[PDB]
Amino acid sequence: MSLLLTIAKEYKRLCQDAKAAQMMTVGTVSNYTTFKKWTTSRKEKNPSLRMRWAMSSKFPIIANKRMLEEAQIPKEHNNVALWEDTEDVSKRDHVLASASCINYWNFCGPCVNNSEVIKEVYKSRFGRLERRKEIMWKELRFTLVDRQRRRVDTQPVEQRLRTGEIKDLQMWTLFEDEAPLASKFILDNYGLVKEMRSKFANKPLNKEVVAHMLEKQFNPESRFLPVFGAIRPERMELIHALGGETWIQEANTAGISNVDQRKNDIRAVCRKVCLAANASIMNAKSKLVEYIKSTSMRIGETERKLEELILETDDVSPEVTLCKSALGGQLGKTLSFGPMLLKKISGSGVKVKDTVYIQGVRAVQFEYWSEQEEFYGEYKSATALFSRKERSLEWITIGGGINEDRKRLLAMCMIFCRDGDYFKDAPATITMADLSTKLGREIPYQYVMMNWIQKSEDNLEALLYSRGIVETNPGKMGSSMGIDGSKRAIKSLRAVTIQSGKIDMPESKEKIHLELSDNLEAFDSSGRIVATILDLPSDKKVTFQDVSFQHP
Amino acid sequence: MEINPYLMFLNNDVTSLISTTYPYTGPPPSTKYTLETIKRTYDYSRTSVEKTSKVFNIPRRKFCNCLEDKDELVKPTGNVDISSLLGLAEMMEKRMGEGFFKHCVMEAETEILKMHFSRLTEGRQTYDWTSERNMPAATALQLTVDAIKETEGPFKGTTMLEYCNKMIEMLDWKEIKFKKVIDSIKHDEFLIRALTINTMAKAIATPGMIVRPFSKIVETVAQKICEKLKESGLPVGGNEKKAKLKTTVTSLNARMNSDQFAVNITGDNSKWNECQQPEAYLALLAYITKDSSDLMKDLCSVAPVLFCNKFVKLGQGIRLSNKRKTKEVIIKAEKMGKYKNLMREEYKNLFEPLEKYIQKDVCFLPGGMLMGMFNMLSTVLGVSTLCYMDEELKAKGCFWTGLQSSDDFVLFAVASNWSNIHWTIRRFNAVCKLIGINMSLEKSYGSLPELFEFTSMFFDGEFVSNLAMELPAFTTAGVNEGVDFTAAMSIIKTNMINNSLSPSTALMALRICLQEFRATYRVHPWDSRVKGGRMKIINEFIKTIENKDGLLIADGGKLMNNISTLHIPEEVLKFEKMDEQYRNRVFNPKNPFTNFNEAVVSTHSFRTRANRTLLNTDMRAMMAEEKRYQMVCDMFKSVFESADINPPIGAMSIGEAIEEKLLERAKMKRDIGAIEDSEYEEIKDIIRDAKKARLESR
Amino acid sequence: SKTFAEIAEAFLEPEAVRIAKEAVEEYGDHERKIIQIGIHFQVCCMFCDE
Amino acid sequence: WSKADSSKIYCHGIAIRVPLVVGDEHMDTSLALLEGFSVCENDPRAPMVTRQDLIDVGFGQKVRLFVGQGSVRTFKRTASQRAASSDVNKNVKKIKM
Amino acid sequence: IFSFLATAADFLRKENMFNEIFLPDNEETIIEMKKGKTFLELRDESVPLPFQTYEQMKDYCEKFKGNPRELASKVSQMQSNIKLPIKHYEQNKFRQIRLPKGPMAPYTHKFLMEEAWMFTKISDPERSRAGEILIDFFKKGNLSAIRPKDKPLQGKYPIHYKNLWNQIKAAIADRTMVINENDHSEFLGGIGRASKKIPEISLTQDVITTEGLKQSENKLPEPRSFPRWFNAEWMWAIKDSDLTGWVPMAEYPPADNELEDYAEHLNKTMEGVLQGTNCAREMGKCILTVGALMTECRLFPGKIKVVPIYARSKERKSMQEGLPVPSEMDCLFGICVKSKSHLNKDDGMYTIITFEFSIREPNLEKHQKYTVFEAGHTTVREVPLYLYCRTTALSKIKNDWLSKARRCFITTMDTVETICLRESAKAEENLVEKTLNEKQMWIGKKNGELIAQPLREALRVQLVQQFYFCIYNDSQLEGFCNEQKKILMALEGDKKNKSSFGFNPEGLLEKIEECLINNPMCLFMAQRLNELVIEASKRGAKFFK
Amino acid sequence: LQGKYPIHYKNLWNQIKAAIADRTMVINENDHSEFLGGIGRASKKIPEISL
RNA sequence: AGUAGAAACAAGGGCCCUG
Repeated sequence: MSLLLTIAKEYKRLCQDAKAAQMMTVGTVSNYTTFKKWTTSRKEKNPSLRMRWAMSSKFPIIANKRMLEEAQIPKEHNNVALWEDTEDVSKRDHVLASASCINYWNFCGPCVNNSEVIKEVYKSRFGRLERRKEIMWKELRFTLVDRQRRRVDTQPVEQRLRTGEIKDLQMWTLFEDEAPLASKFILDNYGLVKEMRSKFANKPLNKEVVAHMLEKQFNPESRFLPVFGAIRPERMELIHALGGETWIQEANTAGISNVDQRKNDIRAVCRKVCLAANASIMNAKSKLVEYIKSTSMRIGETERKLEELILETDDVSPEVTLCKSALGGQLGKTLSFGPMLLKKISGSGVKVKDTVYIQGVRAVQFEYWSEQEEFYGEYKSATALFSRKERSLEWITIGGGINEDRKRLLAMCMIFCRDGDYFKDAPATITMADLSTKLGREIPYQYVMMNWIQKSEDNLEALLYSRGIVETNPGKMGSSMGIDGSKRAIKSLRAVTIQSGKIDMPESKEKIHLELSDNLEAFDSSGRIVATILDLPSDKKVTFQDVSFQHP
Repeated sequence: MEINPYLMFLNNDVTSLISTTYPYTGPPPSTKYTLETIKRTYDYSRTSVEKTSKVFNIPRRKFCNCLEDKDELVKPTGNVDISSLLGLAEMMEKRMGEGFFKHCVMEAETEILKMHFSRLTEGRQTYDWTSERNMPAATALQLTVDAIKETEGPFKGTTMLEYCNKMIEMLDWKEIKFKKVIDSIKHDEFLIRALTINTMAKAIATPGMIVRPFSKIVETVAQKICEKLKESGLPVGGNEKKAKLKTTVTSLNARMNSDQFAVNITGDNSKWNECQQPEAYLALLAYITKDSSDLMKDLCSVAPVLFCNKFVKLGQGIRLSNKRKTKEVIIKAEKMGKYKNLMREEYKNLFEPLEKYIQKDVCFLPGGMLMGMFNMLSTVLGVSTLCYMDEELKAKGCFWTGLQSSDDFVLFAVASNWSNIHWTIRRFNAVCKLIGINMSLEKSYGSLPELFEFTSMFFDGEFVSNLAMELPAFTTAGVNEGVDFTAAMSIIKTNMINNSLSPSTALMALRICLQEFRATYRVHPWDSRVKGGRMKIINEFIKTIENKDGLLIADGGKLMNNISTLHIPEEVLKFEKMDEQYRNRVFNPKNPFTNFNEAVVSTHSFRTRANRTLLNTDMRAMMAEEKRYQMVCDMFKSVFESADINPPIGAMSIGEAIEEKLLERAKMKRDIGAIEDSEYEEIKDIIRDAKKARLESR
Repeated sequence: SKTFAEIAEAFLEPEAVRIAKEAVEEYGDHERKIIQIGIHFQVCCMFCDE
Repeated sequence: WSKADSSKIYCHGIAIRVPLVVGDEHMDTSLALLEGFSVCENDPRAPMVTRQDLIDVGFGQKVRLFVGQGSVRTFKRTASQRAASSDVNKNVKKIKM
Repeated sequence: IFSFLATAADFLRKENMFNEIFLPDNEETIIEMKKGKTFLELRDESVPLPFQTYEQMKDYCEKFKGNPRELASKVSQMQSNIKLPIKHYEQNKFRQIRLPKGPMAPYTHKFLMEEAWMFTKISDPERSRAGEILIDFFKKGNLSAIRPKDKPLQGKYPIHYKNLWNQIKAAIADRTMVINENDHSEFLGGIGRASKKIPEISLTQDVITTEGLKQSENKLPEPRSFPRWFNAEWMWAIKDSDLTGWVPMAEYPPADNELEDYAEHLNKTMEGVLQGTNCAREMGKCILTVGALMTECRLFPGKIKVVPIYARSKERKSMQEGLPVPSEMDCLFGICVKSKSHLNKDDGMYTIITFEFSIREPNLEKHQKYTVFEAGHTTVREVPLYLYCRTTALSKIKNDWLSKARRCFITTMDTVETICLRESAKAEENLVEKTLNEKQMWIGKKNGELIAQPLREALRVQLVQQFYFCIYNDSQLEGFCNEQKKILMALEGDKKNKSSFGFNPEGLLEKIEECLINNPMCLFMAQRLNELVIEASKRGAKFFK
Repeated sequence: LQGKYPIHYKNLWNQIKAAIADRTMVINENDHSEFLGGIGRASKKIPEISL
């Protein structure tokens, strides 16, 4: 209205000037961002002291003028100063005032029809309060908690998105008249945009605040923290009130904002598609891509495409890694070897073939790296920091908490490095039927030994026996491991140190591109096999709910 | 009795009480310093070979590959043998892998090219080459782009590469204009003024705007390198370096043989900055950039040479006075030469050797480094030493590893006998002396395993959280009422999670913060008897408040927050109980005060008054330009309500967008809304006239 | 997003990325041009339209 | 189906996406037409319309339109968004024969 | 094609990659740094010595190959011409720290602690303001008796102080706490003793001759010997004050889980212990007096205001017998004034003046700063009086930090619960009350024996340590407390038979003894550190006698 | 609309639907039912001899 | 007078203003 005319007259006055005309005429609009910085540049060394010094003054708050006149806020309610006619030097459109004014405004000022909209603006914090109300606190105890420093997420979030996708969400939920050309995401996920739009349409609100709060709503805060017990976002948000190095506040938090069942379902679906698409020897990869694209799953209310979910997820698991590779998604520097986790701290190497006779004389080639190489490892409730050297396990330091898991970790690690005589002279039991070509595809020696150890405990005991056994010297009794994963013994496995306390997980914010072969062998710009289809559960039957496999 | 508080260290662990020593509960606390720095720098370089420049015609002492005066080598030496440095670089490349550095310089080039030239505003105070004063980055950037515009033509560039090529062209220009209450300067004065680096006593350097972007490029590549290395802790912080040290110790205790025995050494290098040379950095950056695109080779090489020709400004000069001290004269650095007689003997003796290097209010220094400039490149250079390994050590069964951050390191030596431990340590000291890196003998100490210190973190079986370091954090920032309390609680939460702060200490600090908050903002509880401004009106209208619980702390509230509710602002916990009148009034977006960070936006989120000292100073000419940009931004935001959050993009200029959007809005509101054809025609005519005027004027 | 290839993969299909990469390697020119050449190829493909 | 997500049809638990070419009483909004429009060769003769009037334009009719910030483009109400992946894959496979 | 191109241009413009650089035409395909004539001229001048052109340096570096034989030879030659010393402490022991020599360190804190005598008055909630409290105290008439004598017991500039005390009393009667500018206020406040700047253009050899002109002969501090009185202040500060509630603390919030109840019980116990001491009385006196003085200097600069030195407290709780519901109390340790606090810049300077009462004879060595004045008599029976009149100075930073001396509670609580939780975890049981009641913490020596008392009474010692760190903080104490850690680490090494070693400890001791000057705390702490190493030498090594 | 423990009830409802879909009335996971049954009373017990 | 440190303050700008 008349305001429009005021804006036009202002623009006219601006163009009548010479300098403003030049800066508007030249270049594009992005210059605005630049201009947004050359102005309002002022900081302060010690903010605390400045604030305390200022607050003593009669009028420490700049404020709007016309809004105060409109609201019939007088200068003095009752012998108490609130503001005085003046102009702030910098803004030139504001008048000094005092803090007392807020109290007056709070107690007798203008009242809006409804303020329940705040519950939508800060849905994260109200969710925090609602979750906290359902925690049954049991009992404080005292003990030396074992804490492992690992990266985690500290905000339960649904439909986690990237910065690029989110930016359109803010524009398409608040500022539609200035929305950019329709993107793929907005077209695909239109139920979410409609749902957000309805709540924040035809409402008196500071739009910028809502946009910033939606940014925080869709950001899972990842932090590198000490941790104990299960790993769930519901706990990490208040871990500070669950336990420290010396105390533990027991509490049952299982049934709040379940976020693990959807991750589990996604991994199960990826396993199912990866196992389906192994039939086509010649064109497994193309079948896999088509299979992924023509599938979807329901998240809460909305239905999302599996391809986008895989890109967003951060599950460093062999199932997801291959699928991310096929789509082209970049992923973390995290290896795998069966149901085990690995992370190369240092070292190098180069492939070197060696023969293994399976039975009598039956040569079978297997490749082994040739250099020193340190490796963090992680099996269930156990961890390690081993090192290899030229087809030999130099040492392994374990810091787990279970005997069975310790033995399994040690065995899979020994296999990883192709140490031991068995690799030179294969066990008598293993045959050529199982060696390779279960479905016409060769299976290298290491995965044969891995299957062997899983098949029977006796094979595992024999493998561990293959590593030399010595007598536990004095003092080192505590740092020793028997065959049953004992804390100490009289005789123990050679060069197998044991300690208490989980080995701290390393960290690296790197992204490596990795391809995959026709046989689903994920190469990563070098020989390493990050993942394969021969490190997944054999098979299992499941009834998936709220999923769409729209493929014949 | 004679009370002694240290006796608790006789029968109690020293780490579990080391926090008691830190006096972090109290307030913490020129030219002579700079001259001493210059003297020590010229002294460390042991050589006497001096060249003569042609550009400046000033003797240029050469601080590399000219070692002489091999007396008392224990002390700091700043001469460098490029051969050894390059050999160490080769050893690191070999260990890391083939072509380790190419991937890094690629990951830097991926950013340097697309980088916008406005990211120089987010930086420490930078010297201005027009007024000759330290100034925030943004104002200096605007000033130099206005000088460019006045000189030859508006800066069409929008990216870093264009900016760097424009600075390089600006070095060639004979004359440079720049706005002032509009002086012109010949090529030599601007050549000197670009390199000049000021100082701030926060000491710390303040490099010119000209150098800044190349410094960013070099720091970017050095960062991309350091992040990969496992023997550094500069980019990382807090937990990460603890985990690094713990994994290193496990590796050590496993690798060493039974005959062998480990040792530790807490080291604190000395004269880090004084002894680092940018010429070795130049050669090193050349070696790193041997296969990568020819583009990075030139760009990286600039900053080392610029630093190798840097001047250093002397500030505030000496002060003269009489006996009674009644009168007092002030004298600047430029005039020191004149009154050489009127100074103490020590000051004269220090000043006289540097007169030849000294230029007006500057001292040309052909080398050396200053604080904060090249932290990560020195970290790389120092990590090089830890890698070193030769046949002799392996023959004797000795090996040293460690973890270095800037000017602070930790060493883990291994051998089979003390006679060999000492020899190993001496070998390390030698290899570090070959590249300037020294070691302090007093602040540095060693011991048998499990007793070291690294960046104020003492280590034993456990790691005693300093707590003192985080004690200043338990203060009201002084932003606004809503922000302060929430930020304090979040700080307590972080200190609880990481520094293992106890629950009762957390509660006590929370209560201390609530009472200091109540005191600063002149608030107090409703039930108290205090009188004053806010409290009086609070009492006046308190009767209306039916539910006391929901009352906000600033508005006569009570504490409803604890250890289990530190991750939730009070405005949220109190929402249900709050009365509807108070609730709606507090959260009514039509607020004069509210200006726009895990916090709720209420009327309390105000902004402070602005300083007024400038009111008297004639710093107003700048205010005009700032006001011009402010107006343009203000009304572009008036039209487009999403200009700040989502960066604008397009091909139209600002004027054209305003023109078309305004016309379209006018048409939409004439179609249905309350506007008349006369009004619509008037608006459109106004727009046409304004456009014509804008185009015609310029 | 630390290398150009990721930025091209943000919108371009990875196949055209690999193609333009091999082409750049064969010519020996900077890889900064993976962005332009890939675009040139995708137009051609979507020109064909089968 | 549901009025919340008006862009899905559940046939025997199978999700069938409906294109967004025409609004409906519940789904009616600026979004329900976005797919229908596409960009074309610039023609300065076509008119410049409001975002809301997009609903009323004829099929196969050109129109100029301000988009985002500082962008004036030309939109033609004919849906031409074929699969890009398929064409590239097919053409690239031919290069290997 | 045009839709794809539009999307692509949006996704490029967003990343700042819509330029000729990434999207050049056929011709503009050669981007290169615009090498300028001067930049090359410089680069060819900054090259190392053996090389003379950037081309040679680049050609020598791009092909550099490793020759470990030569590198080892150079390393060994540098390892032979150095002879880095290694010194195992067990053989080369730590000589005792040397303290300077001279007169005793004198009292420097603004507000007297032990000596100061105070006047109490029943609390009035209505009249809670500073000036109002001072008026109420003055009206009873006990204050109006003071009539100092002309001759002071000691000190200098007496007449000025007497005049200003009279003017303060005159001020209150008029109920206007503004002092006029007279000779006495001018001299004490230094209103006009600020040197006037002289321009250099107006200078000449004749002017230099007329009035001496030479660079200021900086008068560095002088050395002062160990104070023998600090221990008395500590011992007195470790006793109750016949009252409680000295420092303001907030309320305790609700509770839901066992953890909060435990935190609130421990905090209640510690606060009860810590609110009764005398140090905490000084905490309150600093918080309140500096708050008032901060809010006066902010509002009325250019007016030499009068501010009281006061505090608020609460009489203890006896049994239900007698008068129940104990009352509150306003205490008046003394009065302060602040000369003009025109604090144009951060870390300013503003002289203040402090009058404070006493019933004790002044020591010459300790109370050198003050200028006492015998002031009649006082009831309790009758006792002589002594009016301690100082002329100190303050700044913004000292004000803000003193007003935040309440920090000591956090540190002391953390240390105590760091000991109690650790002791409780080793046994996996709630052992806090037993630890607090029983655990003995050595706190000194008496009669050549080692005194010990439970933790519950050594919290007071810790609190005094943190408070004094707040009070006497300076550069000296900073450097000292930063350089003494090495000695404590050596002590720990001695306790655990870890054969520590060092390169040059004598230099370390030199650095330490350099930063011990005219600050009582540093000197006292060093003397204690020496007595500690002595006492430990009986059960340990690495220290000489 | 008016409730104290919504999340557990809604999660148990989804669990019931997912179990019925599986053609088995059983529920394997026991987290929500346990909570909602134990709010009345659930705690440890100390032997008198250890007293 | 005093502070504190290895130099600065002990008001500064135009009869009027300000942190």
